[PDB]
Amino acid sequence: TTSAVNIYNISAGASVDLAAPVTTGDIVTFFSSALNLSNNTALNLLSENGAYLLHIAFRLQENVIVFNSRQPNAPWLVEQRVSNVANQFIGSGGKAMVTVFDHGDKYQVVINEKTVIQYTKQISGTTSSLSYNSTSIFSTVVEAVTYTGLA
Amino acid sequence: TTSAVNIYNISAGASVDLAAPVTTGDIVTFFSSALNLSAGAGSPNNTALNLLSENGAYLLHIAFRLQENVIVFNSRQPNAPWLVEQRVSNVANQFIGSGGKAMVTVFDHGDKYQVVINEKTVIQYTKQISGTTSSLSYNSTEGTSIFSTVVEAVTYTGLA
Ligand SMILES: CC(=O)N[C@@H]1[C@@H](O)[C@H](O[C@@H]2O[C@H](CO)[C@H](O)[C@H](O[C@H]3O[C@H](CO)[C@H](O)[C@H](O)[C@H]3NC(C)=O)[C@H]2O[C@@H]2O[C@@H](C)[C@@H](O)[C@@H](O)[C@@H]2O)[C@@H](CO)O[C@@H]1O
Ligand SMILES: CC(=O)N[C@@H]1[C@@H](O)[C@H](O[C@@H]2O[C@H](CO)[C@H](O)[C@H](O[C@H]3O[C@H](CO)[C@H](O)[C@H](O)[C@H]3NC(C)=O)[C@H]2O[C@@H]2O[C@@H](C)[C@@H](O)[C@@H](O)[C@@H]2O)[C@@H](CO)O[C@@H]1O
Repeated sequence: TTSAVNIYNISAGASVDLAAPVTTGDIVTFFSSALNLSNNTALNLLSENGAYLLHIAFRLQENVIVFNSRQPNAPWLVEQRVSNVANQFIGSGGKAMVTVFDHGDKYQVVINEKTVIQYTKQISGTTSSLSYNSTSIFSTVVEAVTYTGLA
Repeated sequence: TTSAVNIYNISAGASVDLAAPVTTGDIVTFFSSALNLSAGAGSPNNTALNLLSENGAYLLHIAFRLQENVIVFNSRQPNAPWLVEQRVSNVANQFIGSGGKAMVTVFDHGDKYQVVINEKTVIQYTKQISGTTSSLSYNSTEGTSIFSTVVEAVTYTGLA
């Protein structure tokens, strides 16, 4: 078994195409060197045809994290919400880590050490690009590390 | 499937006991916020990162030796001789692109440990001792380290 590590720098308002796609069994971690909780910010996993397989939106004024999916050029699907943004980052200390495990029929999302949701997929497929949309809750550049070739 | 993420801060000359053990299919990554490749006075001493079993066996010992200009990979049972070394020459070449920081990732593939420095696979190490990793340690020979004085370790477990 030969696995791979790839590292990407993603600016706010930018996208990257992955050198190795993320599929069942694989992991993506996003690292932020800041945490500004004092504004809506999103991290996205996208398929090769531009579907949003997983959209994670942090909304500080509404005080929720929204999880959703959508096909390209079509309406958003059914939202899942987790309340109280700040309580999901307890113990952070000015930095943060967001990890997504692809478990096949679900995505597991972990903020630092805490599992926040087991999201049942509304669209299936392989992740081939990542994007970061925002004055952000995270640093202007976030680093993404993928671990692929695991299964 | 419920996987887990755990984060540890390891000072030079210290060790941690893991809350979730690392076994086949799992990952450990070490992060350093410095990389000291200097040659003269202030050059680093030999520095190692270790994966240990519950009885203190060294399942994987990774020794960075700047003056000898090798990375040594080995194992050993508690209080016994070291087993057969595997060596990779030219330390600085394994960190090209780093820019003052470094990531070291170990995948446990069951029969082998795969070791990756940043994005580059440096060895597929055939295990000489098998078992579960239950603690990590960081040794700089009580002197100057090649890495930052605190190294962060992240484990990903419950994968398979
Ligand atoms: C209670 C309820 O059902 N509210 C619904 C809103 O939550 C919903 O808002 C949209 O939600 C999407 C996830 O389900 C997604 O977060 C939308 O924003 C993203 O996508 C936009 C394109 O559609 C655009 O690219 C945004 O920039 C991006 N957001 C980020 C942070 O990347 C979100 O729609 C946006 O935000 C809301 C808050 C509102 O201002 C919209 O005008 C804006 O487009 C809407 C569905 O549109 O339905 C319910 O109201
Ligand atoms: C060419 C050849 O075969 N050289 C061999 C040396 O490489 C070997 O040195 C030991 O190698 C070990 C891995 O195979 C390991 O790195 C030893 O150092 C670690 O373990 C020590 C206890 O045995 C002690 O705890 C050290 O602090 C620790 N080092 C680190 C950085 O964690 C290493 O032995 C040490 O270093 C060598 C270079 C020498 O000074 C030894 O006196 C010293 O203990 C030796 C012994 O197996 O055999 C060949 O010479």
